[PDB]
Amino acid sequence: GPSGIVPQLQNIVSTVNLGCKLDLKTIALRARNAEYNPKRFAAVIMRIREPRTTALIFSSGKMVCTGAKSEEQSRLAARKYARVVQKLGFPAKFLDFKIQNMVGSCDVKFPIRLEGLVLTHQQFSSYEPELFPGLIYRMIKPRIVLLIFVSGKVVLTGAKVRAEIYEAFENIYPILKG
DNA sequence: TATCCTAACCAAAAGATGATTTGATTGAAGGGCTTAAAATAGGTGTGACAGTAGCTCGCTTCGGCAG
Repeated sequence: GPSGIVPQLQNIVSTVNLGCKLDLKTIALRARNAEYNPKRFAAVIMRIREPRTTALIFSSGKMVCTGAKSEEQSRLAARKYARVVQKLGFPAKFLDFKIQNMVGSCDVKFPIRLEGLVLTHQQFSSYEPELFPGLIYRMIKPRIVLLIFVSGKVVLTGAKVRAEIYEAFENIYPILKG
């Protein structure tokens, strides 16, 4: 069962369609937090402090946001960006919001011998300290990928909802323990 | 005496014992990646694709007579 350590999400990724054509130069010109360098890439970057997120605009009518601590918070950040775009004069809308990715991390408070983890589970766990100290572990139920380290801390990524990260942690905990 | 030994000591060669200064090492931080995923958005170059690029028979010529 659980050890009292609940995995905590550190990032969310989400996108939404603005539903209208936009001009990147106009956004960069009229907005304070907007960043635009067409010589490098054809998109505008947006930053706000509450939520603590980073997002982008594209002329084809697309918006992406990331950096939030929860999917509801990511939606709030996206809607704030949509409001900013609307008040800048574009006829934007908040259409087809989708959560794309969310990351989590946890710990077990005991060492994990990665040698044992690889030599019992070589079929889906890949271990290669030289380029990456941690052990890389992919899984099917749910479609998640993990990073397991010597200290016992684990990073979880690829989920759409916190339930997936929780159940992934519960699935791996008996493997981590023994 | 004129000098040498070497108790005790001055001057110096050298031999040693410790205190201070400076060359060398490294502790931690400036820093700056990392694979794992997930995503929208994009620009074009270029590199494959293809194409062309030791012995025994047969055959020929130009005179030397024929007609």
